[PDB]
Amino acid sequence: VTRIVILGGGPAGYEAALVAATSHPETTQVTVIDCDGIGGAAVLDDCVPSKTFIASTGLRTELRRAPHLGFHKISLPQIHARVKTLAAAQSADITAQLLSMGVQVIAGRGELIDSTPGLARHRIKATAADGSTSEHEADVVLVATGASPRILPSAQPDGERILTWRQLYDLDALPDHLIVVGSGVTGAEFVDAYTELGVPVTVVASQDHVLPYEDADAALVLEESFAERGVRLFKNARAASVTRTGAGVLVTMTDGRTVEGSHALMTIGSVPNTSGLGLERVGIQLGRGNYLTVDRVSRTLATGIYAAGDCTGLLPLASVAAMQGRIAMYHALGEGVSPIRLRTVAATVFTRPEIAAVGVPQSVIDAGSVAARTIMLPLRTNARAKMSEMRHGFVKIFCRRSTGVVIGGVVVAPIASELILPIAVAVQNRITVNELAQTLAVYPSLSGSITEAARRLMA
Amino acid sequence: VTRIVILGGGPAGYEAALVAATSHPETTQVTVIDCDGIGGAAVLDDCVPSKTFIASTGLRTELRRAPHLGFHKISLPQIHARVKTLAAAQSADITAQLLSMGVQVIAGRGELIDSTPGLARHRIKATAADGSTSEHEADVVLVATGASPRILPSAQPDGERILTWRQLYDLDALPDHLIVVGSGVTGAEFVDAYTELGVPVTVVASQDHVLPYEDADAALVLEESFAERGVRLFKNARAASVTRTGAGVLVTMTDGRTVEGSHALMTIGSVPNTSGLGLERVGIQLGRGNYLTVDRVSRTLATGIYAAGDCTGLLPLASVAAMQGRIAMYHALGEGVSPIRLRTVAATVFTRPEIAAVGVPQSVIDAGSVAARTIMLPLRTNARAKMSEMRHGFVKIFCRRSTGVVIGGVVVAPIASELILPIAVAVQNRITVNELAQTLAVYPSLSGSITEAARRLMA
Amino acid sequence: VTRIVILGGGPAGYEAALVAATSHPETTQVTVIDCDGIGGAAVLDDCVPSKTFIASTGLRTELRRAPHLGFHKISLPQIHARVKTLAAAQSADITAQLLSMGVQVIAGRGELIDSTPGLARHRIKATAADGSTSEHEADVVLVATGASPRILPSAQPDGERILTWRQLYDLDALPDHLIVVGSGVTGAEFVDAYTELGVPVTVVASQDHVLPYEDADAALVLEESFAERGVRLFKNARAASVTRTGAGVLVTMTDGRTVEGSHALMTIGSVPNTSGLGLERVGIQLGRGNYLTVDRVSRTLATGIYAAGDCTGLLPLASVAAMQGRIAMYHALGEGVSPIRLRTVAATVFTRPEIAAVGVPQSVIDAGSVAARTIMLPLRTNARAKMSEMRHGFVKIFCRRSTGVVIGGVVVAPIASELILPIAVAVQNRITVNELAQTLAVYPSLSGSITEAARRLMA
Amino acid sequence: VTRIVILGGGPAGYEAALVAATSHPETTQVTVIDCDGIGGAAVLDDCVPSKTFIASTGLRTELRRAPHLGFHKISLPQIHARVKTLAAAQSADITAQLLSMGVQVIAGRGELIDSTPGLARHRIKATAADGSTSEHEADVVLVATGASPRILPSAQPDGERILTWRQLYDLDALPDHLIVVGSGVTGAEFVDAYTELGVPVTVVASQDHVLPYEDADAALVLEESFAERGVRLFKNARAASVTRTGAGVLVTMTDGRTVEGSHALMTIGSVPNTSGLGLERVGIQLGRGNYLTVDRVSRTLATGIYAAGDCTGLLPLASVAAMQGRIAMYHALGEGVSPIRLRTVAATVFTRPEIAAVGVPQSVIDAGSVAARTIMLPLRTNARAKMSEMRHGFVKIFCRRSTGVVIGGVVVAPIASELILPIAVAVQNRITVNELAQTLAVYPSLSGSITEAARRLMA
Ligand SMILES: Cc1cc2nc3c(=O)[nH]c(=O)nc-3n(C[C@H](O)[C@H](O)[C@H](O)COP(=O)(O)OP(=O)(O)OC[C@H]3O[C@@H](n4cnc5c(N)ncnc54)[C@H](O)[C@@H]3O)c2cc1C
Ligand SMILES: Cc1cc2nc3c(=O)[nH]c(=O)nc-3n(C[C@H](O)[C@H](O)[C@H](O)COP(=O)(O)OP(=O)(O)OC[C@H]3O[C@@H](n4cnc5c(N)ncnc54)[C@H](O)[C@@H]3O)c2cc1C
Ligand SMILES: Cc1cc2nc3c(=O)[nH]c(=O)nc-3n(C[C@H](O)[C@H](O)[C@H](O)COP(=O)(O)OP(=O)(O)OC[C@H]3O[C@@H](n4cnc5c(N)ncnc54)[C@H](O)[C@@H]3O)c2cc1C
Ligand SMILES: Cc1cc2nc3c(=O)[nH]c(=O)nc-3n(C[C@H](O)[C@H](O)[C@H](O)COP(=O)(O)OP(=O)(O)OC[C@H]3O[C@@H](n4cnc5c(N)ncnc54)[C@H](O)[C@@H]3O)c2cc1C
Repeated sequence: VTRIVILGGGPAGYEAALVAATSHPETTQVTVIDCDGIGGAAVLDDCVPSKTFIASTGLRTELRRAPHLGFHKISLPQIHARVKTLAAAQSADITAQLLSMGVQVIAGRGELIDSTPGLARHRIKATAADGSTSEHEADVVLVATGASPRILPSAQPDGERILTWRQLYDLDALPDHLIVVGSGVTGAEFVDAYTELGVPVTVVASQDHVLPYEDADAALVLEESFAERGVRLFKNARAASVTRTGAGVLVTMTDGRTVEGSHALMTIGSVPNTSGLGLERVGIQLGRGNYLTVDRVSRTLATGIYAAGDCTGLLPLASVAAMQGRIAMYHALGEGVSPIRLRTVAATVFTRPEIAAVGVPQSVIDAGSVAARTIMLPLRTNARAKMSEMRHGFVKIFCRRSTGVVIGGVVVAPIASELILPIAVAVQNRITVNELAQTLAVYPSLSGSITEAARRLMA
Repeated sequence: VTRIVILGGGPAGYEAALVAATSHPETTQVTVIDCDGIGGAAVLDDCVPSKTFIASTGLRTELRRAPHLGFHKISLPQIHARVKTLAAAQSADITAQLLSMGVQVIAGRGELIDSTPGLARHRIKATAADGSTSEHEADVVLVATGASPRILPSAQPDGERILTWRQLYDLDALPDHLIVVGSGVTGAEFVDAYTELGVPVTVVASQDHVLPYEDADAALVLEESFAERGVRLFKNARAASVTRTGAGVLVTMTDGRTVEGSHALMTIGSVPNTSGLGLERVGIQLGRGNYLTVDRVSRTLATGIYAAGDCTGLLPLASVAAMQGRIAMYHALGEGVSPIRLRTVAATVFTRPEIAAVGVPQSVIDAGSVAARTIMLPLRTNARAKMSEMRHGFVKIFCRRSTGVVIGGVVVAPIASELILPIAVAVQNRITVNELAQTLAVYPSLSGSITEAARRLMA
Repeated sequence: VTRIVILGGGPAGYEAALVAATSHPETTQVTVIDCDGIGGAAVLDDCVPSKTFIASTGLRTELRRAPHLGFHKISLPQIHARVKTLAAAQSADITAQLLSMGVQVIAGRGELIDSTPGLARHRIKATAADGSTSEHEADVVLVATGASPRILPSAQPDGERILTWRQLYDLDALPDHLIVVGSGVTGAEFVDAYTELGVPVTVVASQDHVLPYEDADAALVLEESFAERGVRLFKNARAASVTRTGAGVLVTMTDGRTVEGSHALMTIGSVPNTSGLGLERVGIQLGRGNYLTVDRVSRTLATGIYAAGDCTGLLPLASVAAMQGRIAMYHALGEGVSPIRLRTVAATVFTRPEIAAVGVPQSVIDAGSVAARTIMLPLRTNARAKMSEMRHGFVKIFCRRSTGVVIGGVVVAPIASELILPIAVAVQNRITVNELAQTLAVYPSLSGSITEAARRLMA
Repeated sequence: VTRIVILGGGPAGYEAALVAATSHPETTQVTVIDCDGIGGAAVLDDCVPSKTFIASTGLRTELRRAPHLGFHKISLPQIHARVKTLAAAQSADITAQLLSMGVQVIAGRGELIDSTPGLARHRIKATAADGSTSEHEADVVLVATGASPRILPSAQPDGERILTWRQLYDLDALPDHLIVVGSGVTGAEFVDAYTELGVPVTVVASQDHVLPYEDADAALVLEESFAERGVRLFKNARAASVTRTGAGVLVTMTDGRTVEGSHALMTIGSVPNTSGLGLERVGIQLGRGNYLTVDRVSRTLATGIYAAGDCTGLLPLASVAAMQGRIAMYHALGEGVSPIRLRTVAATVFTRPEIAAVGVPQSVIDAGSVAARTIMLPLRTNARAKMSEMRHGFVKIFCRRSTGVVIGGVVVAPIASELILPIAVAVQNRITVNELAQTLAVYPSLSGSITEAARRLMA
């Protein structure tokens, strides 16, 4: 009976407990210790709440679009009910899954409490919201505590007017004029969301683009998308402060530059939740930025102790958190282990249209660092695209020059988040464009355009 | 120079020409003799249009689902106008590609006119609608004439009340009571589409279900669905005839009972367009079903002569027709060749929800004929599904017992036609559930469930 | 810096160190504490020497086969001198590599001396033959102590007449009548070697054959061979004792009958060198057979503590010992890890001819447990074989029923130990008979038969 | 019943008939028509006779080598008996194989006799040595007639003193001083063979090396080998003439340069046997040099007619002849077809030691045309090498930089012809050095050095 105690039940923590319970039923004993809610911030506060929200926003799009398709009060509070609700329901499903796999699930905060630094088998005191405490022996420990919203002391949030992304679903009415500070992917997604609801938005970006995408082609597509929809924009701006004004907020840059609005949404980074964990008791020193630096097999510098997800700093994606957790267990439980390769991550930006990519960026290729052949197929010639009235979406594919091995791709379409999977497995399993061009994809489908992109790179 | 002449311009033909002219610009001369216009019936008549029609129908589905989301006349002629219009563009895009790729398109009906029956190089005649005629030499000949609606002489279509699916978009008003004769995928799809436009439907099915379907679990999802939305069906009945009554239509079936609707949609099958082609002049004799029996490498029993598409009877899907023309060009132009394997074909029924499958059916695994592990993962626990308010979708993945190689998969969800692709890649490339499980699919998406599906199959 | 201390320097150890120091020059400090000298018994005692001895024997085989080819004193002491001499060089080459790679080699016997039993970092003590002693800290510990000859107290080896295989090269003359006790691979090999030097041999086998062997067809090839060359055997008998007579030796077996030779070679098994290591100080308790039970990832039940080689009892082949040390370094240094699969191990018996096998035995396929296709291709039709005057060699390849993936192979020929490799690659990498069949092996060679073997399995 | 008639039964012809008969038993009818003897020149005159001969030569090597290994009249005619004999026996085995597979086997010369040029089904008149004739209908035709020794009109052979490689086995006594004209692989092999028998040899090379190997390393190994064994050498020499002298031969260069000897062995090229075939009757024009130019799928410019082996000019190796034939049938019979890639050919030079290589040459890599990592492992540190007293053999391996995919290798050892297979399948099936380093090769073996070469390239 090897004991596995996991601090945090978000995706790094939960998907880890799931691999441990499933693969080793009678050999192991898995204990998740989470303070805020199974599914973590991923499910109850950030990722699932933003996507649910964005998803809801869509409707207004397809409504203003029905008359030409032959078919002749937007109440914020209920949209929000759906958000808090679906989020809670996700969390409920996951809590169930864990329980039905023998996973012990405790509500409370965790902390290493090792009597001394060189112990092989560790100890974790779990303190409940119910005041009560409980200690647990652990052969394996996985620190999976996530991150919290970084906060600028010149822009301290309220929940009223200066808001972090978690406070949004607490607003009554749509804002009169939303000011998003911070460009970057999540700042972008909200600019697009609030834009679809009819809310005036002004972005305060660092560089030139409301969102600078490593793939130029797609980035330009969203830029046009934004101008054409009224997004206002401050290029090369750093919020010096965000004070509360008479009726709204006053955002002032470091240039002297200013912009007023009814609300300010702080879309800065996040910070690893890595304090008060006891890491000291076990000899661990947080690396730069306070992340718990981990290796390719998810392990910390102390023995038997693993770390995963946002608290480790690798990549702020729940998918990468899940795999790090999944990996830390395959390693500790003696199974095959394949380190996570940053270039096999599928990442998507949920704007309209979605941008998803996996593999070697086109820049890198256009710099001779990586030889490869490339193709960009415009989705307009595709009949499914046509039925979904897609106008500037395309599929890009990048393969090695000599072998035809798929090494990246970019997709800009309404469901790029799903169309990317196929290219990801190709990159992840050295599949050739020849092999890909061979798969009999469904007609009329957007994915048949993936199949031809590759068919065209054959050589 | 090798002379390629293709009879017929739908997926089989036009995309055999595409491969021909694209990979061998200077060693070939490709001529496509098609009578109805590039894209063939798949694009101009059957496939592209029904999917268009069904996509428009979709809007209604959503729309009145506005309240759950915080929000809150049907003009058939403009839907139809969009149906012809879009069809026309899909056809124009393809013609332009063939044309700029240097393919010689000849609008007309072509036929073989060989002197004796045993020659290497063939001779084809194109007859224009102008009565005019040109003759053409052919080193390689590709018969891609497709199929046509089957017709019951006791229920001859009439364009107004007795309708084939090609005729539906000629109506200027929704039927009062639609009677659909024939259970199958294409009757299933329209019953679903019309039920969504609010039309009453009565099916006269030959089988047990409106949509008989290989995978039981999918079948049920749809059976329960038509039944709730109130679709009426007479199981195991065939229409003895379809007469025209006062203002409606009288359907009479072989058992004597009768039903009455405003219109009757004949949804039987189709017939191969293989007559009057001069296949006699070259020694071929139409096989069972009047089909131009073909190879696994797309060739007929006569040398230099290939066929592909519905006119061969392999499978009536356009995706299969395209690979058949594609593989016939590959075999005739000395390139690498891989025969089509029926169990790699991915196929979807376009209902709401969609149903797609690939590889070994669960039927077989359960009979003991194939040694495999199987899993059925509901989609409702998936956050993305929760967002698209899916409660009955699911992912089924099947795999080899020992090796874990993916051999089949079934997907029932709103975009199954897209998500099936990754599975096909796995099937067509013997990818392993382990291999699939390491792919960092995106979160949150329904495709993440596909990687969990295989993750759990790991052994 | 992570401190690696390896107890024992044979394939398990020295080649765990090699991997250690070669891939992580600056993050590690590798110390190898070995008492007999780098290369261990595999190189200095058992493996390398018998193969050397057998290779010398080979010359005689050939030589008097001079007439068929147009052509046409045995000095045991110089053969033996070549046996020690070559052994010595193999050991010197390895020491030099370890040494220049910066590995700290310490000649001595090492043991665990941990204070309490539950620590992360361990402590080892090396005792020199000088009585001297040094102590060493160990983050990672690798127990690679190998095995020693089993000894029957009623037939204690004496160096002169009662011999273990380690002692054979101490004789200055060929035995008059060699009695070999114990049927097994290592008795089989020596019976063959001595029969070739012209020595009379009488085997007291516990089993049915001198060389009991998994694959029937191979077994026979050798049974017929020993029988023709006149090897004498008492089947199913165990030696009750081995006494020393006048000038020879009296072997008495449990049934009462007796045999008389000049010498007795005890060919029983060996015993794991797992005593006096201080495994108690760390919580381990020797498993069944006094073996240091290990993982599939080479780790013991104590953290930081790994084992590999004969002392674990996985498989007594040096090739298996080396992968065990190799995989223990990979798991401890956070690299990619793939557990050893027993059915990928390739193993050969060094008789004349050689016999090598890999993967599923034909035994199993024939029982119905594994669903496979099999073929046995004699080698005599192969031109190369005709040249090396082989009349009973053959190649057996086994493959998955549906997929055609290679899952086993057996090769009986003069260099089977080399030709088995390609098959192992196929087994270990799920290569397909189709995939193998396209490899342009060389003509003429016996390996061309391997590609035909799979070619015929194609389906 | 598709009819397949093959002109020539060497490896191109025979291995083709074997694939056709085996895969299509009741669908086909296979007819080989060969004039000289099944196995063709490959078996009855060139390749198998030279290897058998070389093999025989070895003995003298290992005899002069026995005294230090502890063991204290070379009649040419019998060595030759073995040669003619084994060659005839090979031929006998193959004739049997064909017969037992339903293949019809006719002795006689073949000729196309097509009534006219555009026939789909061809005709072949077979003329017997027995004067008699016979005609055969053919749906598929495979021209596989091999090549003949090119002959210099200034150096017309005798069979006495000026000899082609086929006349050698007709000599009574070993030559007094053999003069080989022509460097290149086969000229080399004979220099090595006659050298091992004690025969003085003088080579007349074009460039600087008795044999210029694309792999410098190995070439230098043979060069040293030759100087150290007495091979005399004329650098940059072209035989102007080879006249018969008083007692022997007088070879005079174009420089004015001369050298006398007892015999002259003409090792120039060979010429395709492509005359009198009727190729005219079917419209085929021989390409340059009179080769029957074929494509990647083994087909000629006439339909239904395939060509393979030496008569086509691709590569003068029986292995490449076999695959071309094997491929021409897979293509005609509608099976999967994979064109032959010149860079997946394993070629070996049978000298002592053998040189075998497959893949990208090291030159090409050392010219940045191909990025790759490389390694050269000297075989001296290997224990099996040591037992075979190998002194300058090594294993080279070349993998892509980014993926670790094996792309070539060179082996210089006593059985390089067999050790190369494993590297060939790796190159041919994109196997990674990681995968290769994972295969548990047999210890002590030469092939374990292949496994470490790759282990060392991991990254
Ligand atoms: C607005 C926004 C949108 C995003 N959208 C996406 C997206 O579309 N796709 C994607 O892949 N990623 C997305 N991300 C990123 C993704 O949310 C994170 O990568 C992922 O949440 C990190 O998961 P985790 O399991 O490491 O940590 P978390 O999910 O953040 O949770 C760790 C949990 O552990 C608990 N915890 C903390 N300290 C302790 C303690 N001492 N004891 C017990 N429990 C403790 C808490 O309850 C906490 O919820 C988004 C992020 C934001 C902010
Ligand atoms: C209602 C319906 C819905 C469908 N939905 C799907 C779907 O969702 N997905 C899918 O994959 N498949 C679908 N199919 C099937 C798919 O459309 C067919 O498999 C495909 O159309 C066949 O293509 P083809 O190129 O072989 O023939 P076709 O597309 O039928 O066209 C051959 C063309 O050649 C021409 N032609 C005929 N005779 C001659 C001649 N003598 N000379 C010159 N030209 C000639 C015609 O102009 C004709 O249009 C559907 C079918 C129907 C009936
Ligand atoms: C006659 C014979 C023939 C064989 N032929 C083959 C063959 O052809 N192929 C094959 O693959 N295998 C063969 N094997 C088996 C193979 O030799 C073993 O599998 C392999 O030797 C085991 O290697 P190891 O490194 O684990 O241990 P070893 O090679 O046995 O050595 C471990 C070493 O560690 C040392 N040691 C022991 N205790 C301590 C201690 N306390 N501190 C420090 N050092 C210690 C010793 O000096 C010893 O030499 C043969 C075996 C025998 C007996
Ligand atoms: C000295 C020497 C050594 C070699 N060593 C090797 C080696 O080690 N490895 C290797 O791979 N290659 C080697 N080769 C090359 C190899 O021999 C050739 O690649 C191979 O023989 C070609 O085979 P093929 O089947 O195309 O032709 P062939 O084997 O040459 O035979 C064609 C046959 O067809 C017959 N034929 C000709 N015309 C007609 C007709 N009209 N009708 C009927 N039959 C006809 C003849 O009987 C003839 O034998 C060597 C060559 C030489 C000269």
